[PDB]
Amino acid sequence: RGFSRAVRAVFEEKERFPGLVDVVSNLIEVDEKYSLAVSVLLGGTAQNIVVRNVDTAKAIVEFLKQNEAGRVTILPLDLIDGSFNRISGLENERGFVGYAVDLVKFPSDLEVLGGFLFGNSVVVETLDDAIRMKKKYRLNTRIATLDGELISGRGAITGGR
Amino acid sequence: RAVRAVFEEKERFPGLVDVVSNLIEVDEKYSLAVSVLLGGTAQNIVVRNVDTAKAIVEFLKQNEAGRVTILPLDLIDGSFNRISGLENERGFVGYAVDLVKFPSDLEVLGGFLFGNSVVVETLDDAIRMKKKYRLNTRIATLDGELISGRGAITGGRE
Repeated sequence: RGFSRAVRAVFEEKERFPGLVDVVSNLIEVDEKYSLAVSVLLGGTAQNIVVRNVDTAKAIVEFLKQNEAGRVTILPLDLIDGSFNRISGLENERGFVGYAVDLVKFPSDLEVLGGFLFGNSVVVETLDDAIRMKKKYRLNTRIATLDGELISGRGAITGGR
Repeated sequence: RAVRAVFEEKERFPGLVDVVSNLIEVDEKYSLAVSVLLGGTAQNIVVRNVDTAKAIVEFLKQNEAGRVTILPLDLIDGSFNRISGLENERGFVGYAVDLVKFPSDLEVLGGFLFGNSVVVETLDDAIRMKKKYRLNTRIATLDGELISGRGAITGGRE
C-alpha cells in the first residue's frame, strides 16, 4: 500500500466489497522512457480504484462517508467510457512523440482503462510544440511534454515545479 | 501556494489577473457541490495572455517554487451546450454555470470551468442519469459526490 489512506481503508476491508479489483498505479505498465510525461498526464488517477460494478462503488462511497476515512475516486468498469479516436496527421507534426495509450500497457481484458484514462491525449517534445500544435488542430485533447508540462483539452497550462 | 511566489512578484507578469477562488461568487446553498465540482481549479491563475503564462512556467521552473495551473483568457475554451430534458429529470438541481457568478467580462470562465456539468440530489440520481443520457458531462451531488464525464466516481469525508 504505502499511500492513499483512503484507498488503504477501502482495501483493508476488501471483503466488504466484491467487485473490487485494484488501484490503477498497480495494474499499469509504463515505458520508463516517457514515464514522467505519462505521470503528469495521469495526475491523481494513479490512485483511482477500479471496481467491476457501480454497486460496489456506491458501497465504498457510503462506506467512506460513514467512517469518514477520506475521499476516493472509483472506476466501475461497467460505467466508464474508453472510446477514443486518433487524429490523422498528428504523427507527422514536429515534436510529436505519440499517443498516451500507445505508451502504456494493461492486463489484456482491462484494455478499456487505456482508452478511459487517456483517450487520444498526446505527448510531445516541448511546451512550444504543444502550444503550437494545440493552436493548429484546435485539439480538444490533452497534450503533455516530455518536459512534464501539460495542456488541458480546454487550454489550461500546467508546469514547472 | 506556489501562487504566492507568483503573485509576490506580480510585477514580473503584466497579463496577470487573479486566482479563481477570488474572482468567483457561489450561492452558499450548493456551495459544497460546486466545490467538489471545481477541485484544484479553485487555485487556477487567470492570465490575459499565453506569453505571461509561459513566463510564469519559466519563472517557477527556475526558482523551483512549485507547480501551478494557468488560465490564459486568450487560449481557454468556454463553449458548452445544455441538454434538453435533464431539467425534467428526477433529482436534477441545475447546471454549474447557472449556480455561479463572474465579473461580467470574465463570463468565459464559467463555460470553461464548468460547461454543461450538472448538480443533483444524490448519487443514485447521478448514476441513474449518467446511464440514461450517457452523459459525457460531469455530475456532482449535493452530498459532494462526483462522476467524471467518463464515469469516474469520487466521494467521501474528512
